[PDB]
Amino acid sequence: NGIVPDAGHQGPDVSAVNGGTQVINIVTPNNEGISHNQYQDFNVGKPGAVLNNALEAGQSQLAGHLNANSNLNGQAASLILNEVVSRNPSFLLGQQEVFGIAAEYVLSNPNGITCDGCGFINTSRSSLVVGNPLFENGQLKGYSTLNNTNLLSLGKNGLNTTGLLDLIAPRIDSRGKITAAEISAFTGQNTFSQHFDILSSQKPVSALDSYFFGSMQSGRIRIINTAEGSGVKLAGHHHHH
Amino acid sequence: NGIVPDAGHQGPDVSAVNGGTQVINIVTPNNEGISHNQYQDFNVGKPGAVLNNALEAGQSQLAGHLNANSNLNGQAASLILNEVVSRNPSFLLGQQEVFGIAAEYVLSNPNGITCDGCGFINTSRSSLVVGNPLFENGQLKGYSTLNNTNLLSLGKNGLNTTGLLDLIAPRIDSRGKITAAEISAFTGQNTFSQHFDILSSQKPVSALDSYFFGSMQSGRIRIINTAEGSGVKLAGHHHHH
Repeated sequence: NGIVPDAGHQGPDVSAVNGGTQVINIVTPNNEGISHNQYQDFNVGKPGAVLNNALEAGQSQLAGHLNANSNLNGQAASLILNEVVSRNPSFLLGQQEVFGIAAEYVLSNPNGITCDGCGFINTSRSSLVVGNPLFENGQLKGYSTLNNTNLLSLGKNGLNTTGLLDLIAPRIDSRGKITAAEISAFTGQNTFSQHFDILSSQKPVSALDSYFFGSMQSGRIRIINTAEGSGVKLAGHHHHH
Repeated sequence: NGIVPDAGHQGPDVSAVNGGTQVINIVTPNNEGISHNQYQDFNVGKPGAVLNNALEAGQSQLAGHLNANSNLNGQAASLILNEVVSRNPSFLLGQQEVFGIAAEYVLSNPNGITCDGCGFINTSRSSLVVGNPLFENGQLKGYSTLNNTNLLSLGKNGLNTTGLLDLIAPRIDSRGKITAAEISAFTGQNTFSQHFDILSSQKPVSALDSYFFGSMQSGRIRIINTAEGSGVKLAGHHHHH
């Protein structure tokens, strides 16, 4: 049970199929088109996980044949926002697939996210946010990495997608191959709009250097570290003191 | 004599001061505001080099007190374009300073450029182009890295500027600290506008991977490798076969 939904009204239904692949019947999208799913734990194992955004039965790459998601009510999600609300970090050790209608994907976990052999299938854009979503008056206003020093770690088995990729965290430590249509890595302690415009930045109490080793295969790479006194280190497979 | 001007009408006057610092009295700017300087050799040693864009005498950081550049005729250059027209590559082992009116700076050398401890003082933007400028009807139309596999190398002593920085080459191999207001690295075999818009791209005969080791300290980093079958490698201090 790597994925454990919150017991409240934004907790989706989660089950597993043979091999261990988890299937998430995401919650009904709201008027903004956002399926806002809340979790006590969000972790993906080697067998992967499927987010069911399908209006009709069909074939999932990771799970096989699947039924439509009856939570949808005729309208698929535009954005699938997965928010870890507890203090548990997330480990993504396999692929995640949006089954059905392609959508944007966000995973927010201010406690940390580790990817190692992860990836995103049938997503137009996938964003990993070591931070929290910001809501005001019931609407998604953006995201915050303020007052946070936790890591977005990417391990030696890398991260693959053919959609856009955002890596949003106080700091990043990447050691593998990242493939995406475009890679945007925005680091430091920031507030963001829902589009990942940087709206404000804090000076951190201590340095927030990000480290990249491995490779990047993409059409465009953009890296912005807003933290004063910090930078982007391109090191080898180890970074010793 | 690291810097040797072309004998023709776009060859500037070059001399040296005590310590070996070279001083270039750049050619009169044309109607586009471009001082287009052509060289048989362009190399900067540890003592550095000064591009004289001054309308009045004053104090250069690298060379001391200097006279105004009498080639200017009351109008300073907006862009100082330094074009190596021979087959000799360029080695930049010290700082380059635009003395006088701040300007944009370009060095084009399709044979290769190596920076090691180089930097750019009093430049709003500095661009290192392992390629050629393109002229049509007497005007600067842009730049080309087509049909070229030469390197832009940045050594362990790095490259520093407080202005914008463009690194434009078939491939880049960087091993030091790059500091700039923004870093834009556009690699592959491309044509560019005068603003470094990518206008076209070729598929190279063989892979053109770029390698970065060291660090980047900047407000924004953008990397675009247009070469199919190639990528951006973040390796350690060596990249062994």
